[PDB]
Amino acid sequence: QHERAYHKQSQIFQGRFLRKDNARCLRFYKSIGMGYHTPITAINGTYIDKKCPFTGNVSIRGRILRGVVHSAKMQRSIIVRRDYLHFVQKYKRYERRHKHVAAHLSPCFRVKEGDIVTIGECRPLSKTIRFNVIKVEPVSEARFSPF
Amino acid sequence: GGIGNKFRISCGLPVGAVINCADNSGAKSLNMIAVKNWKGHLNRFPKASVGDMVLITVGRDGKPELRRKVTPAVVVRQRKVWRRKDGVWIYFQDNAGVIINPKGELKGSSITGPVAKEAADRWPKISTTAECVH
Amino acid sequence: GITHDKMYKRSKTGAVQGKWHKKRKYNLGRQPANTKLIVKISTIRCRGGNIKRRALRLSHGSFAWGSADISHKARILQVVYNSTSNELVRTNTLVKGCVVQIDSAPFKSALSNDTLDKEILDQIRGDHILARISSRPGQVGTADGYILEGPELLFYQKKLAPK
Amino acid sequence: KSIRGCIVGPDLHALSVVLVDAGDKTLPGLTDVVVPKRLVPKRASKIRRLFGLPTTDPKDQMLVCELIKELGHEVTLKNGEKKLKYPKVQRVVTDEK
RNA sequence: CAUCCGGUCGAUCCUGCCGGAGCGCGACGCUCUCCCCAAGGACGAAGCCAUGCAUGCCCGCUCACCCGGGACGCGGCGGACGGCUCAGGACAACGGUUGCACCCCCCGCGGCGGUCCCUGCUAGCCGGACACCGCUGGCAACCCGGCGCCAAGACGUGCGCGCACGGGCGCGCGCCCCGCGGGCGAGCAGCGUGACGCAGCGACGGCCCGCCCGGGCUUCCGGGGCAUCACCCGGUCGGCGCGGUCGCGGCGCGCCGAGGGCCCGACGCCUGGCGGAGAAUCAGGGUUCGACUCCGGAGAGCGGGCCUGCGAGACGGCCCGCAC
RNA sequence: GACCGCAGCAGGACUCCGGGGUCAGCAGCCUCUAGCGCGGGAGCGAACGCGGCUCAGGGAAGUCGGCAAGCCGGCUCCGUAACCUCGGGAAAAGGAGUGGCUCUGACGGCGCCGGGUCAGAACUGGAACGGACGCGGGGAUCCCGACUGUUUACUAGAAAC
Repeated sequence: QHERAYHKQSQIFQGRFLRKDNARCLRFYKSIGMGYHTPITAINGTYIDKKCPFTGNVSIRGRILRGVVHSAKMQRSIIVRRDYLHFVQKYKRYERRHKHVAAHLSPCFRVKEGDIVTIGECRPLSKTIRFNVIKVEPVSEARFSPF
Repeated sequence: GGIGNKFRISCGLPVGAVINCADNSGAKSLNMIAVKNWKGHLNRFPKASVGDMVLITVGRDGKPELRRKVTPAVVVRQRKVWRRKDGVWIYFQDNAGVIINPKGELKGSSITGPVAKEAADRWPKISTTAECVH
Repeated sequence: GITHDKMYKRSKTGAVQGKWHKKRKYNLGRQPANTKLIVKISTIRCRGGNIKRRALRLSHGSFAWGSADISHKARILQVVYNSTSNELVRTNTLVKGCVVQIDSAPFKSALSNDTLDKEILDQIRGDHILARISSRPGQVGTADGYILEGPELLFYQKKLAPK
Repeated sequence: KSIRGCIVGPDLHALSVVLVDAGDKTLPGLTDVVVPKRLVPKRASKIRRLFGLPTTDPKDQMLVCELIKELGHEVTLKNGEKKLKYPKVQRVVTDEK
């Protein structure tokens, strides 16, 4: 046991695994609002996550935005690249512009770089992470896309 | 400009001593060029005690105007222990001095740290300006 | 002058931020009251004038056994496994999530009882029922906890194992 | 602020002292003189206690008065019109109370 | 609110600037017959300041003088708003747009109001006591020492519904999800039941909840120049556990990873940088200025630290270093 | 230990073998084995000398000149400029720690047995730790010679060769 501390989902009481082998609930699969279906990977998954969008104690309140995954190299977190056009007024022309949003990728969905994801606003969960991934729309094996 | 007949006290600061500034005049360190009222003897470096007017030069530490000139100063603190005739043997942590004209006016408005009674009795302006006489 | 402002920190790019205002009282932090365990609850006036209780030294707490539904005050004998700092274990500081040995005497009667598991009934005889504190004594002024039950116990027994 | 020390010294130019037990000789200014108290109790529970109402219902009119007319009336020559200088009785139960 | 004209030549046609010509906003000169309105120590001196004045009001309690007026005192409420300036600050402020299921709030307004035992309590009703003041004072000043008298809606106690009751602590939905609520786009609230703690406030009983206003953070977009700044950061980027806070979060601390940002210009440097609503000029598209009038920010010589507070890291509060 | 220098002269003489502890060390310091008590002894504790110590306050004012002495030094981690033939400079300059205990971690062969190094933490001791020992003071320039080398045995080690 190399983990300094045990990890327990807060919603389920520890004396449920010990006995009552017959029934009860040992995992809390809360369903997110805004017409997004809690995935079965969360329903049957073994992950804990305090900041998981579905099982964990987090609420998706505020806006919901979509972006491509610039990076998946932190622990259960991704950076979503947002590509948009900003219109400069004097020149009747737009500028391609980019902003990077840090989001929490819960272990339920699987994300590889280059995939569309939906990120929903959450209570600040880190210095930079104020958004939690709700959905992943996987793209092909391999441009500027405004989502 | 010294007021009174001082009793002799042990002189701990010979020529070459770099005494610290005790005033806000702008000098940080003062080098002792020479001692006033000194008829020396052969080979004896001129030596000075607390309350004794000395001629000093200000080193590269000091403000530019103060530098490059022989200026009058009084030693207000000495590390060497000295015996007042009352029998007290007193010494201060550092050797420090105040830039003053021979008349008695001081270049800097403020004096820092304790100042010896010997300086303050001999020079009245020293007594008024200094926070503590010890 | 302890503060929880983000102005003092760097930007996400590592760029030094510039300071626009002086320290504010609303953005204030307080010296941590590591709660020593004896082998006094201070009152502090917070924002809004609300008074939060800070336990500095607290002897016992309302520990509980949920599966057997028996919950009694018990004495905190000793602190084991802080999980953040080993220094806190040997100074017997009280934080939430702090495993602790409560005296088995209030729960001694249940030893006669049976069917409430078997491992937890063995602890009743020893005088050492393991229990994690559930309340932040610095903020809530109380050290009420819960006896470790089931796998959490097995993990915290393996951690505490004599090796 | 600068405050003098608890231990007494030659420096103090003034000291203060409370005579407790004393010698037989009466002090020329202290033991002989007896200062009249300027005022009297106004709290009713104290006023009932002063007249020993507990020793022997709301007293109401047991209250005493300086009886010395009214303050600020000497120039008006209202000295003959002597109001009862009753200290106002406070803590007294009333029927309104 | 679509306009040109003078100047290189010996002449000419150009390019191209120079100069005029218009309109503001300030200085200077000279000159102003009267009235109406109106700006007015901002401009690399947020330099320094003599003096005067800018926050009082109130009567809960009233045995000096004067009458119903009380002075002084204690107590309350306010002094955090206002007035002032633009130094600092360039993913900051500021604007438009979100959220707080992560929150604090005086007043006022509307609800609601049960307060454990047990010892000792007085509940027609409790103490003892401080200031003013009486006396007796030191001190250059500033500042205040003792000893006694004695009030509060002040102070400390305090009886009072074991559906007693603050905080916090347990156990209390799921069978793939979503299709009802006290409710919600959202498993949120409330309660039951365990145990803890005795939180309120009661000496002219009122906690508490709401709404308001005012916060605190927060989401997205917009948010100066300089490459004679090309790589940058190292709580920096994430995880996890605690602590702290009104709460959230590297906010702090351990621990564990190795991220995070960038030629769509990161980072560094610089500014005679407060931002917006706006102002000037003015076919159109624009250019320039954003001191100041309203709004938001910031600051009270320069840094720190606090106390009182419902709210201030307050400076016509305090403490300390610095500079004068 | 008898050679060769006047001699049974702190002069000069080529090898072989080479334990322990502290240590990076065949260094310094102390020792096991082995050897062994040196042109004599006693007394005294003057000046002066020679070999060493320590010194208040100042800090090269001494002197032809910092001569001589002192300062610095081991290790570990940071932190290092001008210049430059890009190799250096550089141990630049400048800091901080260091003991004794009590324990943790890592690193192998693989029933089980090494290794002595590396970290990290308590806790302690007049405010102490390379505790003796060993063991750069540093920097800014000018001249000359590029350097490493060689040199007047017995007054010149240099810029000379």
